[PDB]
Amino acid sequence: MQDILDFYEEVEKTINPPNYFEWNTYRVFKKLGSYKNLVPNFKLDDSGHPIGNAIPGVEDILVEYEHFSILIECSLTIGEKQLDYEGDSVVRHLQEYKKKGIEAYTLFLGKSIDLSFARHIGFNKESEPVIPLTVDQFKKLVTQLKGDGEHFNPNKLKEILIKLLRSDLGYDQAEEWLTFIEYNLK
Repeated sequence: MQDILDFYEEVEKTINPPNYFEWNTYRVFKKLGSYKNLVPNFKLDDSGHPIGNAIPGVEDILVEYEHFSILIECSLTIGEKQLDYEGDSVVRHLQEYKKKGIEAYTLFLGKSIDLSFARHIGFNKESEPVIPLTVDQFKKLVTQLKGDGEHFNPNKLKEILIKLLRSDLGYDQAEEWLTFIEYNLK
């Protein structure tokens, strides 16, 4: 697992960083295990390298656990372009999945979380819960989960995502929300 986490620092030097970023994130969830289904929305070439070829309109990665699902959306885009490029598709994918009636969260993974994007995805935390993490926060989360040899319990991950969601905070409390996530993780 530490190998996968360290590889995030090499993603930007690959031939197609976006493809390797989503792939590396899939490797984390595959290694954590304990899922019923894990669906990467991209393909591998014959050397096992990610090569994109995503289906339009579908989340980057879906992991279905027994009692809930996580849609994982990965982007190397920063600043207001993060909102412009990802805001609508992140929310739309979750809305679509939630039509199934299954408890689900989106984990959005970026290098840095833009405040306008956070305001957008914080609009409806009841029906469209999205938890934004930076790569550094996500690494901390994985290491806290696995570094001491604890079995991976998806239900513990669900509890953590609900805590980090801060459903008590409305969209216009984005500064406080992102501070809370950082403070809890880092």
